[PDB]
Amino acid sequence: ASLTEIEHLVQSVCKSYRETCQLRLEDLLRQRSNIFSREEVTGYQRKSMWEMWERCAHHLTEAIQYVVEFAKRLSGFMELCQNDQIVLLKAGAMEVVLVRMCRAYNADNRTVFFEGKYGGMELFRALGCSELISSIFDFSHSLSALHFSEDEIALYTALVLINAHRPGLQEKRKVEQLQYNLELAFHHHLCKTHRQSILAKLPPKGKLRSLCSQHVERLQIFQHL
Ligand SMILES: O=S(=O)(c1ccccc1)N(CC(F)(F)F)c1ccc(C(O)(C(F)(F)F)C(F)(F)F)cc1
Repeated sequence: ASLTEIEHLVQSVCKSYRETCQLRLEDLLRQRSNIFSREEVTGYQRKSMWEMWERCAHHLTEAIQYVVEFAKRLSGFMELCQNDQIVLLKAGAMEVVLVRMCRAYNADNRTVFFEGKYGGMELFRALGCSELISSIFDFSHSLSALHFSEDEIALYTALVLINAHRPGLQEKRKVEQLQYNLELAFHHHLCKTHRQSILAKLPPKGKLRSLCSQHVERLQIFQHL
């Protein structure tokens, strides 16, 4: 009920990202020149699928390991029952990772940050599902064509978690309110930055779900972590 407490929420959510920026954007941009040479690439291609999926599920579990803190520094988040605190992240934290990967994306050369270097999707010929791989590349490519800002990722990823239509919740009405205040806080900073035009350039609500869902099956056929 105050412009201060609304901006305070905006300023808060952006602070949670700055620490849970798993990667340093400065390093990401400064290392965008250091690229897996075709010799160094060819090493990854030999590995059987059972290797990369582990390496992938390792970094992903490590990447999620920074989403878990981020979720907990949000206003009123611990004021939920553990039921309505586990139901959220299991469905939500996965989609947050796919977002933060846009930071690690260089749409100039269509490359992504993998184990200290940048590499294309031929770095993943071993897995055997390039269509899913490419769809992730073009998805992150659909957020480089928006030139996202740090506080735009922090404010959108935060509204990926805070969904009240997640089944299994119990304190539902208690989640809607916290989602209301994040919708308005999101639109507000968009207005006061003249970036509200992207509200339609967004990938839909259903694209994010059908992406990692279509993948996490395959990650679970192998590692299941
Ligand atoms: O950003 S990643 O480098 C990545 C590379 C290629 C395709 C997707 C994502 N990495 C996140 C981290 F920074 F931790 F490395 C990541 C790797 C792989 C995944 C996958 O879960 C998979 F398939 F390998 F298991 C997938 F992208 F497919 F979902 C997710 C995130």
